[PDB]
Amino acid sequence: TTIIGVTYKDGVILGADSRTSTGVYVANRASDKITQLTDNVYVCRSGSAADSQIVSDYVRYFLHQHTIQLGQPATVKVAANLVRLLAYGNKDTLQTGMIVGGWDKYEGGKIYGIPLGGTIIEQPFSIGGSGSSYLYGFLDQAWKDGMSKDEAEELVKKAVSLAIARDGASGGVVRTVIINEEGVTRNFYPGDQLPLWHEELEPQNSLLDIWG
Amino acid sequence: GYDRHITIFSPEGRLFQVEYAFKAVKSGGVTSIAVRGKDSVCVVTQKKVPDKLLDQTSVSHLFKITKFLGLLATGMTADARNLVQQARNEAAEFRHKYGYEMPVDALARWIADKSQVYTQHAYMRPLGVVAIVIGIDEENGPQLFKCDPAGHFYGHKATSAGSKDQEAINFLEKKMKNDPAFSYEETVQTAISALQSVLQEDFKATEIEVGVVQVANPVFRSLTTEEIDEHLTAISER
Amino acid sequence: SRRYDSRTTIFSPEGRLYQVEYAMEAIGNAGSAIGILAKDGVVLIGEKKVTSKLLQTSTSTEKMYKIDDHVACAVAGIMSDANILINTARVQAQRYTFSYQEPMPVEQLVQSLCDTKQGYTQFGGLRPFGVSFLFAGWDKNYGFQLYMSDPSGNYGGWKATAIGANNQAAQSMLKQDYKDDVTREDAVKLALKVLSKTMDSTSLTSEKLELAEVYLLPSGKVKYQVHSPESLNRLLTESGLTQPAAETS
Amino acid sequence: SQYSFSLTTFSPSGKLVQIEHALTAVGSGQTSLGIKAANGVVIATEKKLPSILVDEASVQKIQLLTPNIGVVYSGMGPDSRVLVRKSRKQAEQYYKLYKEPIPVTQLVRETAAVMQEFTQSGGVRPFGVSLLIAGFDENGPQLYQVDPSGSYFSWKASAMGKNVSNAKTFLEKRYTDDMELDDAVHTAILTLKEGFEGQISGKNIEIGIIGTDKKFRVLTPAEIDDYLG
Amino acid sequence: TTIVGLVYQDGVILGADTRATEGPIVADKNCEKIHYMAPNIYCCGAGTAADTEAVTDMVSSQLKLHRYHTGRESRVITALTLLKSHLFRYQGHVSAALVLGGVDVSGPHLHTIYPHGSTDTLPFATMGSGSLAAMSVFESKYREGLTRDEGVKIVCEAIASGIFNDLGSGSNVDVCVITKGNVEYLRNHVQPNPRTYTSAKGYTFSKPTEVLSTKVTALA
Amino acid sequence: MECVFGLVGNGFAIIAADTSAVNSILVHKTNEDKIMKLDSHKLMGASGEAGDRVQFTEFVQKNVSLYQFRNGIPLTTAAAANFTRGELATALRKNPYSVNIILAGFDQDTGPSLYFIDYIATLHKVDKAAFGYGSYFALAMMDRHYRSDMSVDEAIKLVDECIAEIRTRLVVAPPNFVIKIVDKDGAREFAWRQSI
Amino acid sequence: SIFEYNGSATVAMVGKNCIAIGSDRRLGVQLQTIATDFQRIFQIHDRLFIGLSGLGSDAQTLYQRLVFRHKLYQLREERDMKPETFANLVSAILYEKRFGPYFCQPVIAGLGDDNKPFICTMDSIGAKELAKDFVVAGTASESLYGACESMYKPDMEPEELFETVSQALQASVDRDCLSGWGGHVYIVTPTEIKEHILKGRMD
Amino acid sequence: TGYDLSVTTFSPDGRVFQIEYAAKAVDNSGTAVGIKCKDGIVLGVEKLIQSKMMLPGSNRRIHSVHRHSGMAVAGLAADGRQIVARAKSEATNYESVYGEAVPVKELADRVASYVHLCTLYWWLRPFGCGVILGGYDRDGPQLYMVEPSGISYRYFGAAIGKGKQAAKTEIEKLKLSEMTCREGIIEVAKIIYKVHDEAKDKAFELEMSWICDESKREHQKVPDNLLQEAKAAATAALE
Repeated sequence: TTIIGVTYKDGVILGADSRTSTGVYVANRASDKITQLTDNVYVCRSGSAADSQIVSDYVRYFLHQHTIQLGQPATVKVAANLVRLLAYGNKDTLQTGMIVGGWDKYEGGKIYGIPLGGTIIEQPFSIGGSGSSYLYGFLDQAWKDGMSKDEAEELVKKAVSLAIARDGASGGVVRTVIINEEGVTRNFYPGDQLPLWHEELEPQNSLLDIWG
Repeated sequence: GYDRHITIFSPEGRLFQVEYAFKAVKSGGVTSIAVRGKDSVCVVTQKKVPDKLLDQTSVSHLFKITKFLGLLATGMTADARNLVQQARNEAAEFRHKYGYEMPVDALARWIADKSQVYTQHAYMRPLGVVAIVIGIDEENGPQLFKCDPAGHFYGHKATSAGSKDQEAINFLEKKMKNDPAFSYEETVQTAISALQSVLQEDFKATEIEVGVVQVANPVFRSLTTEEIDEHLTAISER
Repeated sequence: SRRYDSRTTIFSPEGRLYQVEYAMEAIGNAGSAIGILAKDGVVLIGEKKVTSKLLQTSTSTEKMYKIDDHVACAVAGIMSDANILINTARVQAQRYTFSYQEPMPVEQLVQSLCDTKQGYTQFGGLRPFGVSFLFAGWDKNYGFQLYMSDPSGNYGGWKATAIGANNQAAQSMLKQDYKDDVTREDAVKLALKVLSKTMDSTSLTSEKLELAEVYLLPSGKVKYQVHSPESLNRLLTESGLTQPAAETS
Repeated sequence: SQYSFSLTTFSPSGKLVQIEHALTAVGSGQTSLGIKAANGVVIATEKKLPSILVDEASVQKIQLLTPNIGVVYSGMGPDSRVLVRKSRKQAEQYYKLYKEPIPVTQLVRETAAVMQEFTQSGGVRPFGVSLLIAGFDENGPQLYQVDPSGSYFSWKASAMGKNVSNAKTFLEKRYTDDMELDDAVHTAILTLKEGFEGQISGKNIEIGIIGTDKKFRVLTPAEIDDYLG
Repeated sequence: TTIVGLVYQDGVILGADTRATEGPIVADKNCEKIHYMAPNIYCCGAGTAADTEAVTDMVSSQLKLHRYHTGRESRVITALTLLKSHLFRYQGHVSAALVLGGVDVSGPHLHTIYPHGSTDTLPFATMGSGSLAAMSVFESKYREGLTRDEGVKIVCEAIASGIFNDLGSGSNVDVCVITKGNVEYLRNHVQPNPRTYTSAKGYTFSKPTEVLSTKVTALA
Repeated sequence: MECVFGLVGNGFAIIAADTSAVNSILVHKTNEDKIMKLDSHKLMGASGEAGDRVQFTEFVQKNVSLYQFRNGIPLTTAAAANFTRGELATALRKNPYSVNIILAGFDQDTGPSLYFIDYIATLHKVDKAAFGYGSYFALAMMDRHYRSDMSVDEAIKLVDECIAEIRTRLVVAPPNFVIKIVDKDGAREFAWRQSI
Repeated sequence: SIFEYNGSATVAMVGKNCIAIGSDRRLGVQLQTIATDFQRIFQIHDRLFIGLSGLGSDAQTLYQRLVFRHKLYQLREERDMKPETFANLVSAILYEKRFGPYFCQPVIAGLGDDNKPFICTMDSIGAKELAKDFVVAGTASESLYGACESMYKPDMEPEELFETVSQALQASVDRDCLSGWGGHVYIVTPTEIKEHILKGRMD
Repeated sequence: TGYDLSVTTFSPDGRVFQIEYAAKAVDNSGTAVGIKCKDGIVLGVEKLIQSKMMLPGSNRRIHSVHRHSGMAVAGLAADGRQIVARAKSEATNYESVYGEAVPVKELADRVASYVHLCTLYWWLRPFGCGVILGGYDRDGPQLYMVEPSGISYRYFGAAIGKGKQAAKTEIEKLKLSEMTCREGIIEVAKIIYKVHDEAKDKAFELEMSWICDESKREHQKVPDNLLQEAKAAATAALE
């Protein structure tokens, strides 16, 4: 698994990898690891599938209640703190690591990384899932604060594809979710659209097209 | 005996406390009406501030139970807020537990069932609030419903609540004898007009509040005072 | 909230509980039923109070219920509460047969039910059950037994007793006519006679009656059985013929 | 929360007064009736609404609890909903435990016990409703009645609500065994017409019928009008 | 076991074999592995049987009660969410795992539910021991917009692959076709491996089978 | 560790048991009588953890006595055995007692009976029973010489033989056994088998 | 394990309009043979029998508890419970203890409806195995499966059914050391119930 | 006539008399004024000295609820403390769960819901106190007032107790949109002094708390110097 969140001038561009595995078998190739909490806040689910899914459901429920009570678009900070309410409340049972991103008139686009165990860390970007480790070195020399929706999109695609190419637990299509003042924009990048990194070849239908 | 004081059957079979709750609704001076159209549902009531001090935006009887459900509460304001909190808790719980938006008829039925409880348990005074629920059912089209302190939810094509029940009903069914199919603008203007014909006075589009739904825009919405004023002008010139 | 409390469980200045006495009155207003403890069995007969002609009557019983393979009861009073009490009584009998693996002796079943009733009679502030039971059954301990339960939660064994409407007249005729060694047929005849003589209407109608008898089959098996309407017709005709067969002189 | 003081005590005459008030309260409810043909059952009630503006289609008085069973109420509407909900719950518990439909008699007994509960428990009033539960099952057609006292009976035909006595006598004189289901439907419609002030129409009354071995179905106005035509 | 789910152009097709085993011995040659939940929802159960029938039956009853309460036809998301809420709170101890399918106001639906409450939404799903044998066929032959006959062909091929290639599942193939209105269920659509021997002359029980006592009852 | 065994004659049901109470290696006592009297017409030999044996046996005797006085008619042997089994089986999954029980009794209308009740709460109406390491020798010898119509002389001879073998062949051979008989007259002590 | 603490062998097999249910006859601590006349088959009503293989104590408890529920059903409904319904009841009351299970492997067999046989055995937590040719449970599971698979026929008169179930049970129990010491076979027909006790190897 | 004896009993007029008796208890208490200035909120309370030996500062009636808001209670003070405690509880609980300071509007809504709930129960005495919240949110200053019946609305000025009518009339004669909280101090002091009537009641001590921008949006007492000069000005304003 891989989940990355990038903050650009206007908002967030949360990301994912799409591969729920049960051992060495790939039970699902197009899992959706980014879920909605409100129209402006999304969480990158990672870790245990059941635990992350239900924490997403419960946060969405509490956050519906909250946004009706206030009659007002719920903020990112509150979404992250609600995710922590359950991540920390259930340290024993929930083996989940998540990244929460969104947009507000109050504070703009913010990313809150709730790692395993239940801390909240506002960050310029976050990395999670088992595929994170292949990225620390790359991101540290890549992150430039204040990017556009474009450069941030390319960087998220590069990060998730580099993690995909090298990690057993991460693969499939790259999914990204651009959250902004105008609203969420969900994308889908199969392997064919992603670049080709060290010692990888261009996909070809059949060897009969080259011979050997 | 005690039956005048608590919700137990009177010697002739009436529950007097529920009746007194109805009287409490008709108290308070306010009256409200709703008109279900072909394409929309409009719900309208009158609000009035006696003081310069009281902020006018803090007083209103339209409540957004859900982005796609509304509710107009007639009765005691505190009870109206209690019932509103209960319904908001139910709507969110229904969507959570069952995975889809709660339909209007379900909200009305749940409110009515909750109200029935006060009517059977002796030491729980029935809520003195008649609540009108509007929403556009995803499959049944526009909906309108009315729940009373007794607990008799029934679905109404058009209805009234408050101190002027009968006058509003008579005007509405006079204007609706033909079983019409009201356009949006026609629906909302019929509601406003039936309020006018009950108050016997004009109103500056400020002492009135309107809430509407539309199939083209299911969100329960409260009209801008300028839209209310445009509807007033349209009523004037015909 | 205090002022709304009737204080059901409380002693009157006379030293007696009012609600239970009102319960006995409610029994007195209910349909009559009597029991005959015969040598070879026990017979319960009951009066169906509601006798509109549109009633179906295809249901086997309205006042007598089976509580176990060896015990049955005839109910008088508020049948609504009697349903609950019979449900409990069946449950208690099965609880004994589970714990000990054998039929629950009748006297114990009666006593457990009466202990249920006395609870409402003594604490909690709920109205007592307005019911009264006649129990018929058989044990290895004592053989055929007949018991009567007051809504006070009190009970006693009776060779022949009656409950419900017009109780005391039937009681008196049972005093005058019941004898030891009354067999199956004699018990049935005596019950029919005493009831009809206690009924407002002679030449009774099978649709307005119920007769049940807990006897012992030749092979030591307690067989409870409630007579079908045609069997009631046969007995009614035989009794309406035998009554003049004695009154002729 | 003591609320443990029976508000339905025994009057000095032995009568349970509050239950009697409940029986009157149903006595002032809209009429309903039911007949059992030799090969099916029929229940109907009057559904006259205070105004045309009330959408009659948004609520039904005849409701089916299990595909075999349906009920009609007279008296307070809100209480009938409580009882229908609880009876449906019990039917589904029975089906969970035994994978069979609950027999009509058992459902009636359980609903009656629910009725009785409120006539002994403290802090509550008995239900101002009486039910006609029509069902057809493995041992023939059945029509059961339930009243706020919690007692239940099996009727060949019955009625309750406004205009009980006239409908009752009408049924008693006009009922007969071997009546077919359609004859019963016509008879029920006629009985409603007897006391029904105004003129009957498919949008004024409600009818439900169980055929032979089939499911309880509530007639739609499009076809009730055909029956009454 | 081998259970399968495919969403074709009009609706969702479910499939399953009919072998049930208890260790290395087949207890039941013809098991009913596709279950009814609602007029438009069926589910193939894999994992611990007792748990699968218990949970599917409980959800079926809840869904029927909700159908009465709201009147309108139940939808699949409701079944999915009820199954999630039940399975999770038992933390996977109840080891029921299902493929769930139906057709609703929103159109065909197909989900896989795992004992911990993790769910997926998929165009093709497989579970049970032969899940790999089936997913071979799906990853080779699935495509969008299969017609009902092609879709049923593919599901039958997948189940046959999961019969012949995996020992846990065998016997006969069953299928449930869930279109908009009608659910065409097949009790034993494909019986691909008949009994190979006749046994010729039946064998005789030489030992007369001595018996000591015989109580006999004249049942009515 | 305890040894217990039973035997049903023509009109009597004998129960014998070792009378040694121990801790680890010390016979704190050799007069520990373990066969209880539930009634005038019942015996209940028990084997198992001494504390559990005593507590469970006393509990069952309490319930038997409560039934007797309340109704006026004593529990029949089969009902006493079934009640014991029910209580033991219910405790099995909640706070198990580690007692094995052999219940004998006489009822005028049924005759002598001997019930097998295991600490797992399996109940069976056995002709002959035995618990503990002496069970093997007791059962084999009874099978070898048992008949269905034994005079109390023959039954006691058989029990003496079983005791002698149990002493001779076990390593934990207890020296002292008590023999109790139930007949029409009532549960009783027959004889004490002093060895030391 | 705990299932073979006592050891049992129970079989059920379907004839034309008759049903036959068989069983072993011995109680044992593990290998001690306390009693050669144990009962694993219980009649609940004419045309319905339950065999309860597995732990003996769990078996007795479930039998007594089932009698409680069945009698109370007869008093409340006035009909003897139909086989499939009884199997569902047993499944429910076994699954209630999903996490505390009874160690029984019940076999349920009985005629009903229009004189139509019914057989099913269940997991220890109620997973039913509604079958139509035959059902087998106990420690001799595999041996019974082989014996019945090799000895069954589709539609069998009562006498053929008796002989076949008897031979299957005996030949399958002779290959098991925790079971034997006789046999106890019922042939249930819509007009007659024959309860046979068989001569077995007492070793 | 028997109907005025419980909170779960509508009188045939469809009104609950117990709530009105509670509200009367407030009407008998003492004035409490709140004002929504351009740059904050000023709360002021006429506090009556029961005996001259009380210590100036005794039984303070203006309480904080959380960092950015505070209350003034009129009516039965013992109930005012319970409501203040509940407001504190709600503020901190929301802060905990959502990680954000409670919107004063939400705080007032929760407090009002609590007050209303304390009437639905047959076994509770309805609170006999009315309160005023004046938090200074991220949505700006905003003054609320909760009535012993559970109703509440957002005001620009408020008053409760003996001096209801005079206080309201005087407030209306003020251009709240133009006065800074420094001007609000003077205005509220002057109003409280006008509305007091020495000819009827004993002396009193003005107690005022500003939730303004000088107070860094944090509810605090008015500084002693400004309060005393406002007292002197208000005294001078009586002639």
